[PDB]
Amino acid sequence: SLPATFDLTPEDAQLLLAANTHLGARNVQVHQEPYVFNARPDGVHVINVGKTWEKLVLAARIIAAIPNPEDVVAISSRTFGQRAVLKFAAHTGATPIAGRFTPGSFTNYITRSFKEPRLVIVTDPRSDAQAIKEASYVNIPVIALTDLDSPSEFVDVAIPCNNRGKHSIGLIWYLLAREVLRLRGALVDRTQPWSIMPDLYFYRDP
Amino acid sequence: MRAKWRKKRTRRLKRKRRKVRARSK
Amino acid sequence: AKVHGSLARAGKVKSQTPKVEKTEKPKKPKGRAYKRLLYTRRFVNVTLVNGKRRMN
Amino acid sequence: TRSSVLADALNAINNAEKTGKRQVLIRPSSKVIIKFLQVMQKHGYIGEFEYIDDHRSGKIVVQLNGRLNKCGVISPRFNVKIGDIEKWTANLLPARQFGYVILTTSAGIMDHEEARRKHVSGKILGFVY
Amino acid sequence: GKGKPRGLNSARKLRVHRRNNRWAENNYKKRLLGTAFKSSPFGGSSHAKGIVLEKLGIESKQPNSAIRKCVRVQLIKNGKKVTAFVPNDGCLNFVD
Amino acid sequence: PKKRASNGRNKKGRGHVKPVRCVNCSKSIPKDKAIKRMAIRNIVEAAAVRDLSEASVYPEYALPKTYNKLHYCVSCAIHARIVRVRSREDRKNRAPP
Amino acid sequence: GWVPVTKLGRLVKAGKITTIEEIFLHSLPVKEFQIIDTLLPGLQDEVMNIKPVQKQTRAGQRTRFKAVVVVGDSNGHVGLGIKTAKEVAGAIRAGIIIAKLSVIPIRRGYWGTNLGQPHSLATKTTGKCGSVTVRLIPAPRGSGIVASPAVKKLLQLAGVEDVYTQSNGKTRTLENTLKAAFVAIGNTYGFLTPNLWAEQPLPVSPLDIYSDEASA
Amino acid sequence: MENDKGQLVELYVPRKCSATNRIIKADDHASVQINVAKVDEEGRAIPGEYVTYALSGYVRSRGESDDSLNRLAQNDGLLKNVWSYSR
Amino acid sequence: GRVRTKTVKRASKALIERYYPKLTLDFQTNKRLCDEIATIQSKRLRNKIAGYTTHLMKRIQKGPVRGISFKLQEEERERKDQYVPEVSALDLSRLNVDNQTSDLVKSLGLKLPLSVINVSA
RNA sequence: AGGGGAUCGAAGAUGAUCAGAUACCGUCGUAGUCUUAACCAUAAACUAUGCCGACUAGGGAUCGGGUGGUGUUUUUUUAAUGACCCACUCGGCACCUUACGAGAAAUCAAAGUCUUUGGGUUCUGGGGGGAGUAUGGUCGCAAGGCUGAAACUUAAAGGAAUUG
Repeated sequence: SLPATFDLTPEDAQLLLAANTHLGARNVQVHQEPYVFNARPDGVHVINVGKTWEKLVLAARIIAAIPNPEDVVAISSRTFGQRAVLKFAAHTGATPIAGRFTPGSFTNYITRSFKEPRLVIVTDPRSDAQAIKEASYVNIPVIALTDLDSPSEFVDVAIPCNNRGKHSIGLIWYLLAREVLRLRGALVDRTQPWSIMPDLYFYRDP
Repeated sequence: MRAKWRKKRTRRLKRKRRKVRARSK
Repeated sequence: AKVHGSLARAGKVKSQTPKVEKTEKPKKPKGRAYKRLLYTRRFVNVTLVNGKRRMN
Repeated sequence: TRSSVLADALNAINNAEKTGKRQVLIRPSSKVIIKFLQVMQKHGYIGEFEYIDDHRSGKIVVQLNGRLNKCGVISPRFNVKIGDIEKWTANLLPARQFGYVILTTSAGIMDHEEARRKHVSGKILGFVY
Repeated sequence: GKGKPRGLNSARKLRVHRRNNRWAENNYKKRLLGTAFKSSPFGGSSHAKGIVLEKLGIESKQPNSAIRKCVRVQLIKNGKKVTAFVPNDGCLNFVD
Repeated sequence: PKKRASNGRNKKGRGHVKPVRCVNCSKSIPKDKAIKRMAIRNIVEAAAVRDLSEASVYPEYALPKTYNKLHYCVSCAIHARIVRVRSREDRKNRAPP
Repeated sequence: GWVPVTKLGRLVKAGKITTIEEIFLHSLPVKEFQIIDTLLPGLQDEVMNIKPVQKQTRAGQRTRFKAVVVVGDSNGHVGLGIKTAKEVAGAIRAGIIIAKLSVIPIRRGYWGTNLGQPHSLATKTTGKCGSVTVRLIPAPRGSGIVASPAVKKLLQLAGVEDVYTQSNGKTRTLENTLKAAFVAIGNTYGFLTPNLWAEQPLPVSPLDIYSDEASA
Repeated sequence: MENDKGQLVELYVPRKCSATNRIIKADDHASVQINVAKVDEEGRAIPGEYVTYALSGYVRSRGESDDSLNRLAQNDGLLKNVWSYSR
Repeated sequence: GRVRTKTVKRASKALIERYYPKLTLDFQTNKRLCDEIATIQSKRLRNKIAGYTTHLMKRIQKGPVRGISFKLQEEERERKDQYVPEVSALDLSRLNVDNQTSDLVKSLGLKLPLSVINVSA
């Protein structure tokens, strides 16, 4: 199974808690999400940051399984995730797609943006419905940063987090880029803090 | 054309065939 | 419908056509032998292949 | 009103099996349902089912694997003679190599191919395949 | 339940209900009613003999322009008048 | 073929609606199928508030308004530059402009 | 030349995938018709009909010809393709490409007492398109294909030789019947049977075992 | 399946959905094969040795494939208590 | 109006697709070298092409332009995306989790320093 | 058949309009419109969708009943209450999204669990006209209601969508 080192470390806990990844969607609750944990009063549902960690680690293991690093495609059309998938593209193969999807990228090879990935990772499944719809046409697994109310249709392993926060969306991409750099052996020390600041994957308003 | 008035027209002719026949029996 | 007309043109075209007589030809094998004649002409010979295998 | 209990039990299984669910709750769990399920279970079509005992009629929770295509009940229970069994098997089975017509006979409830071995016939209950 | 009764003791309802809906068929109703015997000037037979009474120049229905060269024949066994076609190219000359 | 699910109206569970009369032609029309629009204007008008107030005792007392509810038939409503026509997709929209 | 641009095209051209079975086993989508004939060089085409459809325009009509083409070798594979074009000849040529891209396997079984070289269908498989339902029933040896000439041509081009048929609906529309029968012979592998209850090791797709020869 | 004796027939023995145990057809273009690698006592993935998960297109269409893979991963032990049998 | 057409914008875009380490932001410089790199039939057109590309060069150098992906740009991948905003973004995590988040931490088991305060209403 | 008979108003009378206008439009205006007693037995009497039973996806709103919450507000700050807020549940009129599913389509949580065809049961249809006509019954004061053909005639009528 696991070497018992992959368990949630105390230092990563406040990072998830500071980034407000625990506070998810409001009373609206898709039945496909049992990730909720003791919904807070004032109409706020607290995602189990515990359960997020295993899914985040499990998604990282799937990413590392891809032989060619360029066969992973990171999709983010939401305004809060263009920079995050760009850095994710720098540290791994991870050919990115930020902005408009150019529908048909997974079909009609005559397109200038023809992509044939082995695995796609989407930031917001609702805002990337077109991105995952064409994945289901060409036999492609999908990983999503699913909220507690997202349309999980045609969505494989999905990390429950908060998509209403600038840091929460940015931090998850930073985390998701960490173990894939640890499983691949890029980072020699498993317990290394990796003092490279998580502010790299953060959107700037100017 | 209208089926409403062909129903009405036939009913008015139902009266006639019923009244002309009473002259015999 | 109207029943009257003109019977004076009955068989009008049958009479006007010219009379042409049966061109004499050697008689054709009848029975099993004709099966040979049909077999060889259309499954061995490919002569009548004008554009679409047109035999006529 | 509720005419055949076996029809509802066999109906709930089909809808549950069609949608991929691995379990189904059956009400109100008559004996013929128990005997019918043991015939499906003997061939590996269902697997595990447990009889919940409330004091009125009982309920069944059946564990479903993707090994069942369709299970049916034939209404009414037509009388079937030995020579007439083969006609039933040809009408409502996809092949001659798999699938069983489940028919109640005098010597208990049993499927069609094993009722031939005992050389006994009776009324038809349903089918499984 | 799809309409029809399905009980094992409901053969009378199914047997009777079929008969009443048999009459909707044109052929079944015509055969049982015996309209061919009481109408259709033949006696229900394939051919019938008659006597040519006049010659006719019946027109043709649109779109068509022709004279159909029929004859008015009176059947022998019945005495009814029917119109008979003389099918060939100009054989009305043989039916004087 | 069916054009609307409600089909003209708001009758689900009544069977009868006790019709009201149109305001332009006085045609019978069921109350639910009616096209009620509320007209609440000032008594004088929007731009005439000076001349009344300029020569008004009881200064700026209330400047009250007129309230009345108007019912039209479908024929009169369409002809009166109202709900006139929507495309097949936009017919399903129920929210007011 | 071919110079394929897709994952499957370079794999096939390099000879890394030798049988069409690998494409079917992993449900690999196909986007080039040079793959199908490279793996199956012995499949033959048969055009069924050419019916011209018309659209009202500013000038009378304009006509386009809707070609129907059935391809597939007589052993286990068949593909149906329908395509329209302005000209008759061009529609068939594009009809060939569409038909090849849709090649699917068929399940040949036995009527009973398996003897060798499966002849008939394994189960009773139906198909529907529009109002036409086409049903196929297994038949004993030597029964031939009991079907209409159009459906029989599609069926015998798929490899099956002994099968019964029961169509329903307005069968005079050829496209709906040919599409209904294609689904009928496509559902043959979708039927789980006791012969297929054994567990499988879930083999790895060629896209990852042989990933080294991608486009880059 | 096999004929009277030996020489296996029925070319293209197909795969199966790991969630619903149904055949994944050749035209099932919505189905995927989840591909996850493991680590050996160090936390570094080993290329060439994998853990497979085949999900049919139907399960993904319902959007329940996420839940189905949660319990599939726990039973192999490569995941933690995120999934519970009782709701 | 002075709205250019697709035969002018596409050609100008194609020139920028491959000739950034090339013609500068001055029209007279753009016009003179555009005659030999591109064989344009009419003088009135190569003035239109050179005018639009010169206008384009006044937009790439000030912020990226969408739809223009030439041999280099994707490269700025190391000045304008790293270097966390201006002088800030040196410490963004320094405790304030609400009462409901408090029992989540202990439920997970790990001991995290939490100055939990009841959420005031 | 009595009472009432204000408004509106089949019929009718008039002014227009119109080539004509015994129609639309304007003004009158009987029967009727209301009621009591008694007939009539019809309607696009429509959700054009028979009734009973089981199962199959989510979501909020609302109506009635019930349960719980140191919840809010008012009585006597206080309580029981009444009205609200939150959560759950039964029953109901409905609505929104999607399609594993159905359909020829429009569309449908039923019009789904129907060629992989069987839960129980009642009624109705068999191309279009003739024709709901003729005749015979039976009911009605009557108007008419229910039941209900045949001769003959015809290759199309019809449904839903697409472009013009």
